[PDB]
Amino acid sequence: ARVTVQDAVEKIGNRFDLVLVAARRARQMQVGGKDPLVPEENDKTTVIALREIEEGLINNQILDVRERQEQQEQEAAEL
Amino acid sequence: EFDAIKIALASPDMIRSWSFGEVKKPETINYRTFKPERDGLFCARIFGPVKDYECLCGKYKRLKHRGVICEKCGVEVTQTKVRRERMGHIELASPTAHIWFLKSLPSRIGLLLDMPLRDIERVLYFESYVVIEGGMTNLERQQILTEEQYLDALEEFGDEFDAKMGAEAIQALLKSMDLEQECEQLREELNETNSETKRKKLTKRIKLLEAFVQSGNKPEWMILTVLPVLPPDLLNDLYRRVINRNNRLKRLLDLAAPDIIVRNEKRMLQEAVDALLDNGRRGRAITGSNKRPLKSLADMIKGKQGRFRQNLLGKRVDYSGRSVITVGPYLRLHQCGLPKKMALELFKPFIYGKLELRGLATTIKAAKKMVEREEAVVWDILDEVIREHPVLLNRAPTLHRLGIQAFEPVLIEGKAIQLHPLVCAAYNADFDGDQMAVHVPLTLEAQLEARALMMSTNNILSPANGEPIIVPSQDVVLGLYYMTRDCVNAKGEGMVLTGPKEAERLYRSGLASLHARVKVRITEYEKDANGELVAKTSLKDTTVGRAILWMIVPKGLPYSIVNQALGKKAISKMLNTCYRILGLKPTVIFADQIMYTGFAYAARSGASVGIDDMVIPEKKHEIISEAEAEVAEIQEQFQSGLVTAGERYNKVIDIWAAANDRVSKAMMDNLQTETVINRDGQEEKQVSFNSIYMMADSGARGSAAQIRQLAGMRGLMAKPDGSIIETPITANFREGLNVLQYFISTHGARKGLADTALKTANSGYLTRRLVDVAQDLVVTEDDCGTHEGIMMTPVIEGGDVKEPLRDRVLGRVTAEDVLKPGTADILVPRNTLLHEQWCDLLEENSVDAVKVRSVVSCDTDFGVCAHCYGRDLARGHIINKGEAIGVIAAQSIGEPGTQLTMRTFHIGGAASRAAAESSIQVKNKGSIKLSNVKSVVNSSGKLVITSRNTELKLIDEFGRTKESYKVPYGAVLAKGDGEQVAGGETVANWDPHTMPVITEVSGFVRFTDMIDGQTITRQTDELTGLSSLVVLDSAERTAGGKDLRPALKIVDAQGNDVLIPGTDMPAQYFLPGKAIVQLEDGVQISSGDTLARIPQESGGTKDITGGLPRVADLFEARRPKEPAILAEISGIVSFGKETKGKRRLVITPVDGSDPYEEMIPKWRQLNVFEGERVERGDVISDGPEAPHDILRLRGVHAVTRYIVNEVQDVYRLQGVKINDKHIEVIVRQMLRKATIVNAGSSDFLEGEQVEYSRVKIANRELEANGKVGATYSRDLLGITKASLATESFISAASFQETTRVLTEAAVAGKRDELRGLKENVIVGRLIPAGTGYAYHQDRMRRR
Amino acid sequence: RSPGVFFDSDKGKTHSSGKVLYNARIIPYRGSWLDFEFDPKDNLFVRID
Amino acid sequence: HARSTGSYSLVTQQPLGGKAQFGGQRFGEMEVWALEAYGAAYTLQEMLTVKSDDVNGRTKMYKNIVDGNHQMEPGMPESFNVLLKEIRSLGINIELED
RNA sequence: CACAUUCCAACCACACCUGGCGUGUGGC
DNA sequence: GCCGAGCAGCTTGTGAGCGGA
DNA sequence: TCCGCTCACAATGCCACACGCGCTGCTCGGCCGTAT
Ligand SMILES: [Mg+2]
Ligand SMILES: [Zn+2]
Ligand SMILES: [Zn+2]
Repeated sequence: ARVTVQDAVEKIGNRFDLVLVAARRARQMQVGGKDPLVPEENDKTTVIALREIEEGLINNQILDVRERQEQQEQEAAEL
Repeated sequence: EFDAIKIALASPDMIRSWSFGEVKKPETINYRTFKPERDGLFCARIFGPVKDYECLCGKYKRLKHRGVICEKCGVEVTQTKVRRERMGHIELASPTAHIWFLKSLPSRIGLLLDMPLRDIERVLYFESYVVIEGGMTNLERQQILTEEQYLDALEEFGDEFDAKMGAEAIQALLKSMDLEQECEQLREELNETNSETKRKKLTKRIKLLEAFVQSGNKPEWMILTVLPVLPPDLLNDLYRRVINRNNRLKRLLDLAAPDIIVRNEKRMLQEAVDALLDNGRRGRAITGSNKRPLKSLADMIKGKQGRFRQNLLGKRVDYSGRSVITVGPYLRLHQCGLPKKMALELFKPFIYGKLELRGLATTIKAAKKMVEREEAVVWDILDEVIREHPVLLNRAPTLHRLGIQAFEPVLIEGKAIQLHPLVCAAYNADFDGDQMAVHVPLTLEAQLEARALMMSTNNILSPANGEPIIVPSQDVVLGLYYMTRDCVNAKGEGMVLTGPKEAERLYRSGLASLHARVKVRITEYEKDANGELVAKTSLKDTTVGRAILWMIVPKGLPYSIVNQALGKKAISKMLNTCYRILGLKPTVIFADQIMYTGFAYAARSGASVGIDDMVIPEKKHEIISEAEAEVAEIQEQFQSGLVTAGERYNKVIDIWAAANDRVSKAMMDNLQTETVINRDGQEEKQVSFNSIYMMADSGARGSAAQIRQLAGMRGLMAKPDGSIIETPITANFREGLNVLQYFISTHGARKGLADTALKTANSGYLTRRLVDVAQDLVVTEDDCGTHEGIMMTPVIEGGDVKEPLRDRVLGRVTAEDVLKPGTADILVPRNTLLHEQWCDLLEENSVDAVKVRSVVSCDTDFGVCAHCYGRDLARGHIINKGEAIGVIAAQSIGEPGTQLTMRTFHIGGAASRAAAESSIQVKNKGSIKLSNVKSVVNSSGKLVITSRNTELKLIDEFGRTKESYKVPYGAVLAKGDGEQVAGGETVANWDPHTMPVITEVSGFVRFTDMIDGQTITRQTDELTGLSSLVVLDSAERTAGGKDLRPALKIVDAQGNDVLIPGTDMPAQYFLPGKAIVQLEDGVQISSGDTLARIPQESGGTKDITGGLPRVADLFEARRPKEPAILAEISGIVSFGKETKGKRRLVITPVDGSDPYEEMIPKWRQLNVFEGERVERGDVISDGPEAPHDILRLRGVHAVTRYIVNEVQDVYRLQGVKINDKHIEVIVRQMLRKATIVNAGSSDFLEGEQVEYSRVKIANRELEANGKVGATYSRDLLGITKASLATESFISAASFQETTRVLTEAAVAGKRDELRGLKENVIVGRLIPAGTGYAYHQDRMRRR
Repeated sequence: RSPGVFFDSDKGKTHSSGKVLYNARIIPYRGSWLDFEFDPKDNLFVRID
Repeated sequence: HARSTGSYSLVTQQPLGGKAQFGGQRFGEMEVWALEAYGAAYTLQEMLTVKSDDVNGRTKMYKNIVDGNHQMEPGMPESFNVLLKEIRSLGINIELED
């Protein structure tokens, strides 16, 4: 149950890229099957995405470097 | 995945090779058989197999024979979807060009090959076909002939003279036409010709042909060398008839038929292709059955039946519920209620997925059975699936952004949708039976978006104004007003407490009353300079209700905000301060708790109005008797023969108005008083405790006029003519209204009801227009990086302060750095965002005007930058890039149109219009500034004004102007320049009945260049006696006096020509036609006094400013009836030949000849004389103006300033607050097109209305060079025309005039970047405005 | 409208002339209408259906 | 009146109205403009084509939803291809880009 | 010799009819 | 002369005249 | 001979009617349905 996201607007430049990176994170988490890093409350993926965006441990650049390193390590394991 | 679309002619060979397979067989379908018709209309090699991975014959269905066709079928085993996407060709018999290229206004075939429309038609149609390959003949290579001349020339030229007809004729003509030579010839002819009509025709022709020869087009490419066939899923029988005619030709042409037979055959095939192109534009009206024609690629693509307009923009959507609303007061603000059945039905696949994810239901059938059975176990699944899945509430009429909002649903009973009370005011949805809809995002991205942007908590500031749209409604504010309204004597009078919890205990225990002044202890938190809150304890002396309310407000706000009566304005400003100081996060919960406490205490209050709750004034009957006695005395005076009907009518009207005002004031005074209570004394009269006063004064639901009509007399009612009847309603609602009283009441009320209905039915059209005119822009660039702007000042025109500075500038970035009155002070530097503290600094610095940014000053092409737009108006920060500010602007403009009365009585000159009362009066004291200073001390020591554009402003005790007043044309002012005169008195005067000719210097005057009986007559005055000479006009004069223009030569005391100080030219006062001369020649004319009262009309009034059609015309920029004409060129004005139907006039400046000619109707007078060398752009005829001349003669900032001022005047007359950014961007979109006035070294000429940003980016390349770029001139036009003149054809095609605009678009041949919004809705692509915009940029980084 | 004759006046700023025009309309119970109308000029004109 | 997923008209592959049957609610142009005033490019695309236009998209979307895949298919409409081809077959080149 | 299109133990394939709408003509 | 189908009995703007000196 | 001025559409725009989406007999115009 998320009621206020004003601090998220304070964190990211605007709401467009905010909801874009939130959608990418939710796609990589829910239909991606990966693991989160924030304690949940038996909820959906949207509100935990908003929570981990509000904290600051996940953003555009962090998602970019994470997916890049994942692709690199997958290519390395592929040999 | 698409870039800007474009539409033109290109590569018919690739158009051919794009599809495969022939359909020459004229037979429709071999329905009797079931083998693949290799050439039939419903073939396979053109489209595909009948079904997916199945042959057409039905003899093979597996995936083993796939790879080779059958023995005699030819079906390649594949998917059937390609049938909906693959095409072929109808085998042709004669290459046709077009028929739809003829009625395009003008034709698109003749106007490209120097041939008239009728000639091209009679070539393609059997009237007179063209001769080609003449031979030794003396005919031109591209000259058309007729049948008779082709026959008589066939004798002198037997076989060398030939001719073709229709399709192949036009094919050979366009093939043998080398347009580049024709284009060069046309350009040379244009450079040689000198005319107007031929010039315009030839420049349109040369532009239309240059745009074709520059693009990848060709003349022969216009010929439909190959005609593709339409798949069966989508005209079918039409091209069946076409191929039937083709087969008839091939069976009647391959036999070497005579030329006439093959001519008829190819012309019939041409007519068939013309049928294919259009059914009605060719000249034939086919029918399908019982006089029912069929279509040709379209019938009417407009309205609610077309494709590109209706079904690709508006249609039905599934997963949408619709129900009624009801007040849910217990639910939180962010959430809303939802019925059990609605949530169960609108989420059946969500329930299916949640059940299949677990072991409750594996297969889909069992899951559906369990869901439809509605077991008690599935309820937890439905509860979990809606725990964090918000939905969208939608009101049926959506005018602004908040028409659709996001809410977290909670499951409840009843088929009604519970709604939060604090949001219905934003929805404009009362609970009288309003039905609303609910939608589901259905997508993870869509769910995240709805939770992020359209969330209820994320939308509290109105998109129009920064004020909170979540303002409390009547119930909560009434409860709070009752709670904080302190009395004089109650339980616990003057006791002492130590905490608000003690007050709550005392109240809920029944020991002390609710409202009673007591000493309590409050621990408040003052906001530190940083993000901290310093705590301080203080013993306040306030009522118990305020201490109760203190438990709800957060620690940030001080105690002084709650120490009031808490009216509607008070609680709204309290919420505003809470949002401004504490941000957005705690404001939501604060408002929720405020509503909770308001409801609770309004319930515990017991507010109710009864019969004895509206006291009737005792002196009301006395006042009414005195008023009726006075009007009876006035009527007897009129009947005695002392006054006329008009003045006695006005007297009765004002007497009744004064009596109504007095009785209403008496009632209002009697309401508050008489509530005397004993608080340890005898008499302690205070604010009344009456219920109706608590409901009215609190501003909750009742207003002053309503309670006035309820308690006191109703007032004055009028007929639809607006004339107030002489019989006022002398009763009130508490008493019984007489029959005639209620009759007049409903007579006046039905008009208002019908006006409201018609206006709420009409506002949708204007809203749609305002949406479509300014929807093609999005905020793309961050900062355009410019220096231009507009000068903003507090609106002081007329009254003291109509609109202050702060509210007009807060919300943007100053274009130029604001300079404090102290020199070299940059406390507000360039490119700075504004805040409440910032505007506070601007006000304390006594800043008069500020150069603020604007959307027009943003030089970014195809879009506006966020840095020069302003704030968000919904989030308290700088606006970002991407959002469609144009759409929100159109919404915020068209939303409050529901408060615009069309025309009830507002005409502008309702009370009176006279220029005798033009004496200027003022209130404040300070400096006096004068613009257009022409003030001369006359021989009588007074000060006379010798100008019209002179305006008198009052600079205050700090430096700012507060009052502005216009002086009439040649007025008299007792004051002067810089005279520190007090306020409260009139110091001017003027004559409305005429226009004096007051002088500036002394001396004599004589009838120089005058004569009686030729241009002047002999008339005497019937009031004084002296003869009043009448200078004739162009109407009542003969031929011998047409060449004479009399005047008055001002001379000195001796009688010689005056020597004007400053110049060397004498100044005589010219007397135009129809003039009155009273002070005749040879008299001592005192300086600064009326001499010749030239007549002029002073009773014209047609103002409709207080009406919606006024705003409609302002947005359309339509020409008014009598436009206020302006002077095109400066200098002197010379009158020449007249009576050419009307009067004519010439103007010539000092730095040029007189190429400007104008005409003036004889019923419109002039403003200035001939001897006045006036400046261009000055007023000539008083009245309504036209924005075209304003823009083209005063600049860009002046016209938009006038437009914004007028629309703000209208909206403040209707009591509507609207920020100026929306009207700014609208007026900016209005003049998106401009015209060239000097070709220069560019590639275009002055006869081409080129878009402003396009001609600007054309200058971007010439900026590096020394060649002059262009000479643009902005010319605003109708928003309907500006929308039709859109660079994008996709947005234009679906717009109105679908037939015209579709023709003009699909025959243009141009490129459109679809850098807008409507095209994306057409194709269905993601709009480049919201979350997709950056996404688009996300796919624009690499490529 | 009761079958008979009526007299209408085009008042206001109609026809962009500032002059009220006058037209008499005759309408039967069932049949062909009739109108005698004025103009900015002093020429009276007739209209049928 | 609420409708999850039902029949479609014969001439139009779009949902029907009427409370007496299994019908949805009409999406008028005013709410189009209201939604365009906000962001919600994805949400608008869903409301327009995935929910009403793409006959294979809504089925594929339902299939993705019932197995937990809460991801939309872009699914460029077939009718867009139909109109593009009619424009090309009109004798006017479909000068699309990107 | 050659293409090859097969008479098809649990069970995936054999699921649904319908509304209000539309055509043409005329009007400014 | 033989078969198949339609028809009946029942407000903003512009191109093109039309005067208009 | 170009320039005002206005009318017939062209088409925002809706509206009205005839009817058809599931009448039948008559009268004028064009008729050869697997290695068809
Ligand atoms: Mg209502
Ligand atoms: Zn086969
Ligand atoms: Zn800018």
